[PDB]
Amino acid sequence: MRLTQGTFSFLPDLTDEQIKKQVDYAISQNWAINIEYTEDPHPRNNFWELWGLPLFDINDAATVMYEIGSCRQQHSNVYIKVNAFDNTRGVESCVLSFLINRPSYEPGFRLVRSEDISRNQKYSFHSYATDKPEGSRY
Amino acid sequence: MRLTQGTFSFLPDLTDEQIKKQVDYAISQNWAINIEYTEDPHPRNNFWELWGLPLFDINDAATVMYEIGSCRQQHSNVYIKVNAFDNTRGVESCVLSFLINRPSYEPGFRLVRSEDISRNQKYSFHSYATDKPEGSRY
Amino acid sequence: MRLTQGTFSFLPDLTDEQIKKQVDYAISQNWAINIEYTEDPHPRNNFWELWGLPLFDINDAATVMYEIGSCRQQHSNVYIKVNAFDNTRGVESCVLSFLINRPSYEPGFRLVRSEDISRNQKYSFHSYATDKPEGSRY
Amino acid sequence: NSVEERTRIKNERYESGVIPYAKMGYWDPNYAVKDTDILALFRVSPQPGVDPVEASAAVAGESSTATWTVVWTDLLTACDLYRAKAYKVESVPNTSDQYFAYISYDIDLFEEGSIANLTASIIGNVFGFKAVKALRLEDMRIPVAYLKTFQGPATGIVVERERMDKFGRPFLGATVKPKLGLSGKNYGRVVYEGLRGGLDFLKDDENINSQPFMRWKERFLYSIEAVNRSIAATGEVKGHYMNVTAATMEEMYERAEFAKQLGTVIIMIDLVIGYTAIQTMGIWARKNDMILHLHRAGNSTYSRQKIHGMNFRVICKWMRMAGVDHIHAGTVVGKLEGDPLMIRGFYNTLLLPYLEVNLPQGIFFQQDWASLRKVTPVASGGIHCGQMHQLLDYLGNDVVLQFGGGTIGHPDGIQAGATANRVALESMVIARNEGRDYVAEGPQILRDAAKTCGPLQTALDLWKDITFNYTSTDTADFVE
Ligand SMILES: O=C(O)[C@@](O)(COP(=O)(O)O)[C@H](O)[C@H](O)COP(=O)(O)O
Ligand SMILES: [Mg+2]
Repeated sequence: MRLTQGTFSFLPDLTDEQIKKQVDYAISQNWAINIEYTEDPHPRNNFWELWGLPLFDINDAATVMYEIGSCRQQHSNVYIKVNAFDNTRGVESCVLSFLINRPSYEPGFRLVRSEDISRNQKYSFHSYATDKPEGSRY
Repeated sequence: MRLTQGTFSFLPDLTDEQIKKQVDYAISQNWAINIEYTEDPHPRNNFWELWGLPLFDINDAATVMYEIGSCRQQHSNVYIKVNAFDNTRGVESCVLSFLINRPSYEPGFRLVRSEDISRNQKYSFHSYATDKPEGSRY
Repeated sequence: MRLTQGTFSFLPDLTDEQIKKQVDYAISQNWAINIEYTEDPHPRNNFWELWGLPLFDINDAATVMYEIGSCRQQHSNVYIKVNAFDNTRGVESCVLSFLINRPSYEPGFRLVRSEDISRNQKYSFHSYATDKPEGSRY
Repeated sequence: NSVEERTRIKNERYESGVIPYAKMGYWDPNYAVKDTDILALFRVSPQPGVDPVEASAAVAGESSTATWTVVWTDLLTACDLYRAKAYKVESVPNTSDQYFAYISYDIDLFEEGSIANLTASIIGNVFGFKAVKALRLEDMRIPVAYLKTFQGPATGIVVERERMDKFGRPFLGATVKPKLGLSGKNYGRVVYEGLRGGLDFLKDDENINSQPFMRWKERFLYSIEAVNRSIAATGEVKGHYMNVTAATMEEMYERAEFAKQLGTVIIMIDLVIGYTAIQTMGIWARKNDMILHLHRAGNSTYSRQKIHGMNFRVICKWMRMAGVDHIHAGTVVGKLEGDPLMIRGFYNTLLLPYLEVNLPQGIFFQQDWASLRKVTPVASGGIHCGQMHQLLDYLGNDVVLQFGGGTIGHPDGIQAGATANRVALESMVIARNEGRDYVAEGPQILRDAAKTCGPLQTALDLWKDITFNYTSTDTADFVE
């Protein structure tokens, strides 16, 4: 399956040129940019791993593209995403998040159901990738 | 094990002539017919995958038999069912649902138990087939 | 004090001619009329004493005026009122009630207060007339 | 190319795309109305170039089952039954491009006992449709079978009169003034003086809830003291409408429970709390033997203009169903809008067990009330005792006549103001009951009573020539 988290995941995997244009957009809005990665694709895995610190007050897209390449050398077998953050009062949140790397094969999720009171059930999303330990998932 | 969801699952797998006679029956009552398939055999998997749209106001059994055949070709390894629907007020529901394809081997279910308060337990039905990702189950 | 129960108690005590006109009005609407009396002036004394049965299907005001006089012979020292009732579905209630006799002196009520929770109080209306037994009140 | 493309619906009605609402089943001039159907009458003003039947069919569709493009999922339902039908479309008299559209809705479209659900369908989206430049809901036929799912008034006028022990005349009341600013203790003073002077009720103003200048609990406490003082002084049952209107249901309940604990015969609520809180209070009032007065705050935002909104008679129906015991319904002669024939329609909608069609009064549907209790209309705003003959004639016997300014504005005090109103009322009632032409003789009837009532003389001298003569906005389309 295709993991459709991220702003552009119904479009094909973005080229480096497409990614650079999104980085240029973020820079033009004075947003901070960071890079994160994970091998737990759970929809509520809120804290993907940090690739260094966020880049604040960025003038040059090439600095971001360099770190994207550097992160890919270590983690191109798993998920990598680019986030943009706006610290304007009343936002103070992520304002853009898109996937830049995916595993070659994502097996996706088992929907787990348990019987509960009357007709109610409890549900869990089990990642098939997480059947194996970190480092052996993808 | 044999999955005994469906109206006729204590009888042998239906022949094409048996299936056609059920289709004729449904057509004779002016019921709408649809075809659905799944690789999650859970008893509470309410929403099997749709094979196209339901056929409404049907004249010709051969047309339904064609779509039955076409679904069977694309999904020969998994479950497929034929449903008939009656939209008469006070029914507005399925009135016939039977299996027309099953996997060659169904491993069935593990009954999962958890300890709860006093002697009460919580239960879950775990499908062995769902130990593998979709497309690799049967 | 003046007891201002009844429809016309802010007007002077009604003459026999005024009373007969109210009786004529009731008759013209096909209302049943009755006469009641009391020596408990409490605002929630719902059941004043009956002077005979109500008069149903009344053609003649003089029949009512006769009973008014007869009731007065026995009870002109206390309260007497005339009521009109409408048994039309959705009404089935009194539709007119006015005083036709009062005692010469009505001492009225003591407002009794009791302390209750926080600043709340419980209240009671004590009739001074009821300081004496029935027959000795007015 | 795929199985989805292969199983597409070829049927002309259920193939994809946009088709007119009038060809989707929402126009049927031959539809046979069932006695269980909910009916609605809309005044429809289409945009230029829009066909009147199509506009009417759009209203029918978008208030029942339709959307803007065809959907196959219709066929999973008994759609022929669930579609609403515009069944009669007529020109409105004396207009160029305005129509009466009669629309039928099956009883199964609606949640039992829910004003929120009824209104979600009938008024939810259709008033904002681009294709109609204006839309007004004029009347509805609520069938007996749907009415039986509602409580109706908690108390109703019959039980109300029994609790008050007051028959054969209007009730009297008064809103405390100034509207805002009084303390709890001053509120109690006004209530005591008004009730002790002759009024049956006083009330909190609609905007008197709980505020920096006066918190609600002291007002309720002083008010019940004033009430009980006045009962002991007069031997009459008296009441003050304690306003329990609040931001949340929990706060409203806290206020209603406190009023109950003090022993008030009556509370009030504002229409701005909304339909669900009102229904909740209607049920609470039945459970707790409480008269529930509804002030109609905000009603004129949608009820004033003839071409657009909701006519008040429909609101009367919904609030009677919801379980209120009083509702404000007009004065004719006071400071607020009130055509006499429209008002007659409102009062009849609230009070009658059954209504026949009466086009001059704006009653478009025969309405059986299914033995639901009766709402006491309330006449309030800018009225005075010099109009008592007009009030008794226009408004009838079953009403609360409320004189706020007309009591508290009296130069000799609040008791005097109350006494003037009470004497004026009884003088007019007795004259009506004697068979006198009290409308023609009304000014003289009031003068005669004033001969032995100083307070009334003063009130007549002060206000007798005060009138509010303006052209009505909300008027009939037919005359007798
Ligand atoms: O706030 C007011 O104006 C009133 O208290 C009247 O005061 P007065 O008695 O001093 O005029 C009433 O709420 C209005 O009559 C409501 O109008 P309606 O009854 O039309 O809803
Ligand atoms: Mg007010």
